[PDB]
Parts: sequence; structure tokens; C-alpha cells
Amino acid sequence: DILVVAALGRPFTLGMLYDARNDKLIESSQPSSAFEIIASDSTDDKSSLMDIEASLKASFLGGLVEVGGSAKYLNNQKKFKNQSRVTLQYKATTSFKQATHVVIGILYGANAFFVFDSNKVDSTNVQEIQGQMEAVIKKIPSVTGEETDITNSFSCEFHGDFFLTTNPTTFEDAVKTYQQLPQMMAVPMTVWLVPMSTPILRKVRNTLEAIVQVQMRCNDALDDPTVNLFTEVQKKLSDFQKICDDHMSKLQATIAKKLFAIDEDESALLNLFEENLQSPFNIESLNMWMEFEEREINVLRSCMDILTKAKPKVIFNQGVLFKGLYDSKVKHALCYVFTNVTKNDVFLNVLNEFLDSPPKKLRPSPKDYWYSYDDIPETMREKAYLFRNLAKEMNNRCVHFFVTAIHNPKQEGAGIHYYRESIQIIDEFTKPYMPGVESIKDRRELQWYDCELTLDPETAHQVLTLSEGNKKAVSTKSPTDHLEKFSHFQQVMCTKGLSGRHYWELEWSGYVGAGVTYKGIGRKTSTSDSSLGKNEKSWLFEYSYQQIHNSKKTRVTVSSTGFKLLGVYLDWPAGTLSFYMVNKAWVTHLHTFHTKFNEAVYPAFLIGVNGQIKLL
Amino acid sequence: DLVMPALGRPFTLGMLYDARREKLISSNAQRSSEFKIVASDSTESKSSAMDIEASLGVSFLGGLVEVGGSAKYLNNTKKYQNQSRVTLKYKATTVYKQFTHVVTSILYGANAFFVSDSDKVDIQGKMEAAIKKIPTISILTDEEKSLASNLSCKFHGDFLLESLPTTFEDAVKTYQTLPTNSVPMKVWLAPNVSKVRRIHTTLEELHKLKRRANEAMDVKLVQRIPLIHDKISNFQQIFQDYMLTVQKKIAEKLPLVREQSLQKIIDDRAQSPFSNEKVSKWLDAVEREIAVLKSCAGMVEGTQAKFVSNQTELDREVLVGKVKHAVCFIFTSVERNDPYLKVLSDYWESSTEDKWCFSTEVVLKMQQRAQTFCDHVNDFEKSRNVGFFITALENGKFQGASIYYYKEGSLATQDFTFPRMPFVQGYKKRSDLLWYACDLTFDRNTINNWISLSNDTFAASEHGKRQNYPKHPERFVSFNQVLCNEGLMGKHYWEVEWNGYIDVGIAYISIPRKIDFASAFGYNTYSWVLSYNPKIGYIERHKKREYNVRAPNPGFKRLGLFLDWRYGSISFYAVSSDEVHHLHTFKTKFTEPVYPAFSIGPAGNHGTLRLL
Repeated sequence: DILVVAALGRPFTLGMLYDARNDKLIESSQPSSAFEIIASDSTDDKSSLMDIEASLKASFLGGLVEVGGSAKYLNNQKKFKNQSRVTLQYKATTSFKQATHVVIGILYGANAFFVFDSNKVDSTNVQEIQGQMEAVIKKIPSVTGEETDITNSFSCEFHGDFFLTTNPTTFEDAVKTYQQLPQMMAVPMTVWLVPMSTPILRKVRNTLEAIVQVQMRCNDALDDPTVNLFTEVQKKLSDFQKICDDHMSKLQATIAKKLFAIDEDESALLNLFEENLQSPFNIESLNMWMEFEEREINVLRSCMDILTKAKPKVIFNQGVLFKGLYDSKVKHALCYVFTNVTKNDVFLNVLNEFLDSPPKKLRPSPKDYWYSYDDIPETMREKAYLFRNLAKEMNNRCVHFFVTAIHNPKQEGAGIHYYRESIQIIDEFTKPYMPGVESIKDRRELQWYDCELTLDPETAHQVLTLSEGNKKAVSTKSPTDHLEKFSHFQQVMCTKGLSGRHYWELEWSGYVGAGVTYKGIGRKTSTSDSSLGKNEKSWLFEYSYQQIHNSKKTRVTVSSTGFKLLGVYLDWPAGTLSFYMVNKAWVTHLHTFHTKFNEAVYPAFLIGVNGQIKLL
Repeated sequence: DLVMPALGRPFTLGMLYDARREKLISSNAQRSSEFKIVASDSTESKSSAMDIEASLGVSFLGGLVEVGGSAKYLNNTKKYQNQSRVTLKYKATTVYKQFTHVVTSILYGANAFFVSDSDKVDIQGKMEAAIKKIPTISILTDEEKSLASNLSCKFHGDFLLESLPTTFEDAVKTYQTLPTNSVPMKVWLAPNVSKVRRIHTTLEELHKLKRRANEAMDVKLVQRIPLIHDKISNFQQIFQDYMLTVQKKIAEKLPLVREQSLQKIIDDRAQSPFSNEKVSKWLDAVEREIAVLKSCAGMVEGTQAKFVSNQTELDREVLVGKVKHAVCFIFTSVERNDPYLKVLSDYWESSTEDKWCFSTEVVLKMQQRAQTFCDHVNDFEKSRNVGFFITALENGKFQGASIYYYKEGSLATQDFTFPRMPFVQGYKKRSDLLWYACDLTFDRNTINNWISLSNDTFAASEHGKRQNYPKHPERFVSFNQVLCNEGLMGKHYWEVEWNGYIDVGIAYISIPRKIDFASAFGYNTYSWVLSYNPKIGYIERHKKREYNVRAPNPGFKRLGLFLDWRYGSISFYAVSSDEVHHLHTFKTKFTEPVYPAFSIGPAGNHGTLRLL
């Protein structure tokens, strides 16, 4: 009995051998033109366009059938699940000419596939963009505005029976190529040849299609930004795609071998499928694992999203991290460490164990993964918010914030690590636990709250000369004046108004008076209302060493009478303003003010019998 | 002699042929071109257009014959019953060549098909009236032109073209080009009518269900709900595989008969779970599911509620920092693995009575819940930390649908009705107040000349060097006061990081802006505030009256404020991280929309105020 088989780009000549187990052993005029657009890519859909018979399709799925140009479209798989794919097919037939079978007659033609793929999108917007694509692709067989935007949203991938110098990758390129196609008109398309089961077909397609579908799901995950940060996550997904590739290749080998048999009762092949449903390689289980890994991605992502807002240095490479941590400029280092992310997975091992030795489970268990429930991720999210808070109150030159992953079974979920210089001080930081201000000897302690200050030129007296970006100010008037200018007293304020824990240190030389004030201080008086310390709004510490507040001066004992570097530490909510002598790594306490700050205080100075201050 | 239409398949003189419609492998010129209009797309009309007989007809149903060019028109079937289809047949007979079966004479000629389809929205006769003119015109009413514009065209012909027609215009200029090698049109061959209709009846019945399934699939909601989509999708694939089994049975038995073996195929369908009554019944149930889900989902349309495809997506949405309260409306009764589609699959490899969507109680209670949900959506429209979503996740515990609730990224309940709250003085958990937490912004039209603003979320009073603000009647002329833009008509919560000499409160827009008793907060019948004067302490002001308020932690940086406009409540709390310490609450009758109002103090005494 005579049969008709689709050439599928396979080189066919007028008299040739063909085995009906679809291996191929190596002039009438029939003009026809047509085109078809499909918004699908299942094997059933690709088969429907290429008019592939159930038998040939099954042998193609089994991998027995190789393909030629244009038919290479069959081997063009959609990368992502959540991606719009609209294929345009131009199909033309030109002429007709005239193992188990011999070729008697063959129909000649040549077709082309314009495979248009959108970028990975959300699940909800795939239908909208698919319709949009169909619409503008429907316009292509014509020999735009917002529509133009869409044409630049998707790429093109061509599979043709025509020899092309340059292949289209653009919508513009596709129309340019499409316009040229009718002139380029030839390879055998349909083959006549003479001799010399519906449950298996469904089971072959359904089994293999299912795996393909899971591997697109895996790909969506791999394209995730959070996956690219967490290498152990990246590893597991790569391992799962390999497991599936190896599983599908195994099935295909048996299918191709047992398909040929059609001498053997098909019962054996049926059993492989029956066995597959009984195995942990059931699609419910493979998808269930995907779902678990998807959950891990969301808990790590939600954590990262919290942290990122603190603008930390996210170093996942231990080499770069510890060289970054142990830098000269890093006085205090605070790391948010992920302590549970692991490359090892119980179910992935079960799957590899079934591939090599055809187990512990047939389903992945929520009991094998930390990220399954809510308590561990919830406390991970808590430490994240705390980390961000510390980051907000410690946004300075001394304290540095990092994010990394260091697996440790003794710590759960994550932890806030505190490194100072070369060592790890604590693996679960919460507070610096600052000592009593009159008791501070270690400079680092105060540097937890490093405070950069620049002088406000509008407040500075005309006598004062400000330079080096308003960090240095020397005590010869200036013509310029302001409504916020200190007209009588030689005083200057900073731009920042402080309400917490701030530590600034300066270089001073002569008669300088350092302190804080409310902006309520008068600018234009030769009265108590405008001099620092003579107010109930101002605190001062000047050298001739006195402490002024509420027009009350008291002496302060200083062993090193003339010192260059001065340190000032404000603890606004506690109500203390401390003065220190700074020398190298150590700090000498000089005087502390125990009061109540009724407003945000502005660091201010009194200079001039001439002085200079260089803010650091 | 046996004459049959030469379908796209090639024919040569003296070529061998079989009655299983497979083919084993003087001329007097004709030259004539005419047309025909096929107003029906029925398998019979396709056959009438192409002069297909009973033997070839039945053979095409078994799919034994290979078609080509124009003959592809046979394969081209209506997807939706709702669309209207008129086809223009072009025919060109030109050369007649003469000499189980052998071809003695073959008529040569090419013909084309112009399949015109209307939108999915009598439109049948109106279309044929327009199409009738194609061979009469050469590139016609404004009304006719508008109909022609909304028609789609498909070309099926024995021509290799330089361009293919997609447009009516395109079909006209193509049709003009058509008469300018050639294929066999009709062939002459030289060596059961009772069942033909029964087989044709069986396949048209099956194609009716196929078209029904496709219509069911074309809904927007179906595409938004993967559980119902994958259901229809699976049925589509199963039913497609079944239609192949049946055609292969016909294709296998047809050569043999060339009778009751054919009837066996028909009788098996009626006795199988693939019965017209069985399949129809199921499609009646999936259609009712789509109907009920549409009724519920339709309620939340046009609001900030979001559809999500699965748990992975719902997780992402609820797990966001900002979404402190997430109430999701979920369809619990749509099954992940349809038991009837299992029967169908299990049949291929070898009871809707009590169905949820057919329950007065289930559908009524579910519709009541869908409304409860909508009420929250509209109520919590301006609540920045409350998120609304919709999905379908099969849950045995609930029938029809339920409301899941996620508190700070973690599932609280799968059966939510309302957020339970204490009375305004009993608020201890910050989370509870975040149900009503909204975004506030300073009104640049009221901001006093000496108050400097940020993004319009941070106010600090200047000591000297006053700010230039445009002249508006709405503006404080001689007070360090500012109002927000948001007029509050119900339950609202807002936090503020305050310092120095300041007050936080509310005021009617009908408050004076230009230095009198009537324009200062708490010295109106129109203003209520909690003032902080570090010198004295804390107090509340209204209608020139001051009231001493005890603050547990004096000088606390963050202040929490909750207003219930419907009752006359306004409460003040000390915000300490995730905990609230109620300071003082008070009652007042609020006649008109209430605006957050602030003072940042006079003279050397200064305030600082940041909206959070």
C-alpha cells in the first residue's frame, strides 16, 4: 500500500530507500502559495503546520527523525514558560516529479518560519502582548506609532528552505526578508513511496511534552536576578535541568528502540510509562520541586529587597568580602549573612538515585527545606529591617554594611555579623552597647556615630575666613552680609541640625569655643541672646578651658594644656554633650554636659587672640 | 468512466489510482474564467464548491486523500460559531488533455478561494452583498466600505503569488491579477449511501463540540485562571486525540468495504464516555463554572485588586515589605485534576448532579463573600499597606471561594471576614493601625512663608532668610502653620517624626489663613491639635481651651495619629518600633472633611515635622 510522508528538509531523491520506522537509508507543475500565523509551539501545533502524520510525529519525538532546513523549526523550543511566541509561516509548493519502501514520486516546494519571541514577561501580561504580536505580525504580508514600540519588544528567528545571506532578527528585517521570499523560488516537501497505536502515540507525546514544560519553568527561575546572586540556588536549578535532560534522553532511547519493534508486543513500552507514573519522576513531583525552589527564591528575594534599601555592599564572594571587610577605612563592619542556603537537596538526590539505580520519596517533602514555612523567613525579614535601621542611623565614613551568604548549621536563617578590623567580634549584633560617655577611652566606640560637618557660610562672621569646602575657618572683615549672619560675636554654625547620636572631631588652635545651639539664638545682638553659652539655648566649651551654659562658666582640668585634635560626641536623646582630647587610637574624656535638649542642636563655633578650626 | 475533482494532488496522463483514494505512481484549449459565492462553510457547501462526490467525500473524512493549493479550503474550518463566513470562489478552466483505475483525460486549470470572515461580535447576507461586487469592481458605498474594512481574508489557490491578500482591498487587486504554469482541475478515471450521512452527521456533531470548547476557551477570565484554562486545554487535546481515533477507524475500514464495521465506530461513541450527551453535559458544567467565577471576579474589576496565577505569584505579592495586610479572594472549588477528563484519558489508553457551581447555597454564599471582599477593596482604597488579590487555589476545606489573609508576608487565615480591632484607646500593636495607614503630603498653597518644605514630606521652620511662596488666599500669612492636601472623610492613620515646639492635629478647610484668634490651631471651633512645648510639656487645644496631657516618655521622636471621622475620635500614640503606647484620645463632632494641620512654633522657638 502506498503512503505519503513529509520530507522535513531531509534530502530526498527520485529513487531511494526508506524504513517505515522513519529512518531514511542513504516534472509536473503544482504551484501553490499560502501563509499561516500561530500563537502556539506545542509539538501538536508544529505538526499541524507541517502536516506531519501521527507515525512520523511519534518517531520525531522519539528522536529517530533528523530534520533539514526550515523543518529545523521543530527543534526551536520556547525558552521560557511566561513568554509570548507568535510564529509566521510562509508555505509554497512549485512542481512534482516521478528498509521497507522505495520513493516513487515527490512534491517540490519550499517554506519559511518567522519565529517571533517576546522577552520574559509576567504571567498576567503574556496574553495581552501575544495578541499585540499577532496583530502586527498579521500586518507583515503587505508588499504605526505605539505599534512600532511593540515591534521592538520582540526578536525574530528564521528557519527557511531559502539560502539567505543575512537572517532577520528584527521585525523590520522580517518584512524586508518576507518581501524578497516570493522571488527566491525548492526542496522536496511531500514524498510518495511504495512497499517492496493511538494509546502509545498519546503516551509518547504526553510524557515528553510534560518534561519540556517543566524545563521552561526551570528556565524562568534561572533567569531570576536573586538566582544569579545565590550560587547554591543557581547550582540546584542547573542540577534539576541536567536531571531532566538525562531523564528525557533515557526515555527517548527506550522509545526509539521499542518503537522500532512494531516482532514485540507493545506491552513493554506501555510498562515504561506505567512505571514512570509510579516513579519520583512523575510530573507532579518534578513540578512540586520546582514550586519548592520557587518558594526559596521568594523568601531570599523578600529579604534582599528589604536590605537593598539600606544601600549595602552586596558581596557574595568570600574572597572579595573579607578583603573588603579588612580594609583600612572600615572601622566597624556590619554583615547580613544568609546562613541556611545550601546546594544539597534531598529530592534532587532521590531523582539522581532513580536515574542511576531504578527510593526515599516519590514527592519532595516540605520537611526537607528551611524556607517551606513562615517562622524562619519571618525572623529573617526581622533581622533585615533591624540591619536597615542600623544602616540608617549609622550612615557614615566609619561603619560599613555588607550582604553575603555563609552557610552555617549552628545559625538559623540569617545573622547580623560584626567584624572590626581583622576579627569577628559577634555573630548576632543588635546594638553597639555604648559605654558611659565620661568613661570612653576607645576612639572606635565614638566613631560608631561618625558625623561629617561643613560650616554654614551664611552664619559665619565677616572676620572669619572659610576655606577647604567650609571645613577650615580662620579668624580683616568681608563686605558680604546675611540675615542669618553673626554680626557682633565671632560665631559660625554648621548646616546640619542634629537629633540623635553624632560624633564630630576638629583641629583647633587658639581661643576657639566649640559647642551646640538651637537656631533660636539671636544673630544680631551684643547681648546674652546671641553669644554661645549665655543662652538657655546654647552650650559651649572654649579655651582661654571653660564650660559655658546659662551664662554660667566653670573650669575644666586638662593635663595636656595645648592640644590640636578635639572630639565632640552628642547623645541628643540621653541629653549629653561630651568633650574629648583626641590622640591617635585613644581618647581622653574632658567634660560632659547633662541637660535636656528641647530642639535639634546645630554644632557651632566661636573664633577670636585669633583661631582656626579644621573640621574632619 | 469515473470523474472526480482533481484536488491539489498532482495528476499525469496514464497514472494509476486506487478506490482507497490513494494514487499509485490530443489537447483542445478551453480558456474561461468565472466565479461563485459560497455563503455556507458546511462540509457539504465546501464539497458543492469543489464538486466533491460521495466516494471522495467519505474518503476525505477518513483523511486518506492529500489536498493542495485551492483544496486547502476544505481543511479551513470555522473556529467560532459566532463568526460569519462568506467565500468567493474563482475558477479558471484553460486546457483539456485527452488519451484499480487509470487516468485517460485530465482537465488543466487553476482556481482560488477568498475566505472572508467577520469579527467574533443579519451580517451573513450583508457580507455576500459586498463580496458579490469583487468581480464587478476594480479598487462602492461608505457603509459598504466600513463593513469590508472589518473583514479578514484568507487565500487558498493554485497560484504562486508576489503578494498574499489579507485585506478586502488586497483581495480585489489580487483577483484582478489572478487571470495573468497550470494544474489539473478535473480528472477522468477508467479501470453505501445509507452510512455516508450517518458518518457525516457523527463528524459534524463532533466538530460542533470542538467549536463549543474553543468558544469556552476565548474568555478573558479563562486566560486569567490557569486552573480553568488548563482544564479546557486538556479537554481540547483529549477530544482532538479522540477525533483522530475515529477518523483512523473510518480510514482503516473504508478500503475493506470498497458496512456494519463502519456502524461499529458510530455505536461505540454512543456507548463510550465520549457520547454527545456525556461530552455536552461536561461542557455545560465547565461553562457554568466560568459563569459563576465571572460573576464574582467581575465585581473587583476596575479596582486596585490584582489577579495572580499561582501560589508562587501570590507569595511574591504578599511577601513585599510594603504589603503589611493582604486579603486575597480565592476560588477553592475548581479542581486541579478533572475526574471526568481522567475517564476520557483512561478510555483512550485501553456526575455533574452535585457539582459546586450547581448549588444554590454554595453559589449564594460565595457571591455574598465576593461582595464582602469588594467592600474591603473600596473601604481600604487609600490604605498604602493593604493589598488586594485574586487567584484560584483548589482547597478542600472551602466550597466555591474563600478570603485568605496574609499578615506581614505570613498566612494568618484561609477564611477572613473582617479585621478585628480594639476600641481607639486600646491600640497596642502598630500592625492593626497599618490597615488605615495612608500617604500624606503638605499643601504648598497653605505653607507659611517662613516654613521650608522638602518631595513635600518634610517641614522645618527658618530662623531668618524667609522663603518665597506664591500669593494664594489659601495660605497662613502670620503663623508658622501648614495643612495637608488630603481631606479625610473616614478612618485614617498617619505617623510623624516631630521635634521642638510643634503641634499635630486636624482642621476644616473652612479655617482662617489670614494673626487672629480664629486662624490659630486650637483657638477655633474648626481646629483640634496635640501641642508639644518642651518648657511646659504636652497639651491638646480646641476652642481656645488647653488640656494637660501626660506623656510616659517625654521627648519621644515619633507620633502616631489615628482618626475615625464617622465617630468623633482622634487618638495619639507614642510609636516605639512595632508597638504603640496610647497617650490620649478625645471626641469631637466632625461636620465636614478633616485635614491634617500642623504648627511649627513662633519666635526663637522652632519645630521640625516629617510625614511618614
